[PDB]
Amino acid sequence: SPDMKLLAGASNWVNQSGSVAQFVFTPSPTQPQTYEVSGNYINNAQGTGCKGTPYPLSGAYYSGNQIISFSVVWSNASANCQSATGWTGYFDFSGSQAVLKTDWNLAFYSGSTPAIQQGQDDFMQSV
Amino acid sequence: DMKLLAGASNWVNQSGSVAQFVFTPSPTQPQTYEVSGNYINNAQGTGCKGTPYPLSGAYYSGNQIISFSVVWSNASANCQSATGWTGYFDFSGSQAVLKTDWNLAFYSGSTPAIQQGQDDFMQS
Repeated sequence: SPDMKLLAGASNWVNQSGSVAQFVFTPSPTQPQTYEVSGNYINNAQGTGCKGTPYPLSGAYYSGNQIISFSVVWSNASANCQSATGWTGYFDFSGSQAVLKTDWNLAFYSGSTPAIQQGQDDFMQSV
Repeated sequence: DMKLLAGASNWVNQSGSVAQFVFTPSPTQPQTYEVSGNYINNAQGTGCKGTPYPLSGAYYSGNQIISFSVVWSNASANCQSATGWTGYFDFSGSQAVLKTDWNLAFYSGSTPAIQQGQDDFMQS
């Protein structure tokens, strides 16, 4: 049932930086056990751009073993950081509080030089 | 960078995997497109090769940066896993190249794992 609670709602998840992802799931019309991920992400990581306002997220979720991959392009009405982040990982519902474990890639430019930075985010569910 | 949006092109990686991207303007994000289309996997040693899987993601047109994902579930095979690619199009050379880093989340029995790699796709 933690699994179906996720599918029915808009759930919130806070990572170690204080940033917050809100996820909504819609069944795929062609892929079984698969959901289109929508929702928004608020970046609260110090030392970064594009903080404090929601950015849409998009991606896909596999309900069979609760694996997700989602992305944000850092462009909205408030700020544009000319970049995108992709997260891929898995939910763990085995503890008393649910956790989403992810690896991420941030593609961006520094002047004319492109780069892709790697990192890891652990999100803990908000109630 | 315009050829890319035009409609349908094939982007082929070092193993012969093929990404077929479709773009539609984002409802709320400036200079951004929703990405859809299909991915045909051919990565050596991997499951779910040789059939189209839908992909989804987002593309930033200002400097041609993309992030997209595939869940490995369709009517032909289910590998109970998902891959996310993030990277940038380099239109320097006579050959355009999409340079990406990817993560694959999967289970081995009861143990979850996330594997990393890199894929370079060339426009066919």
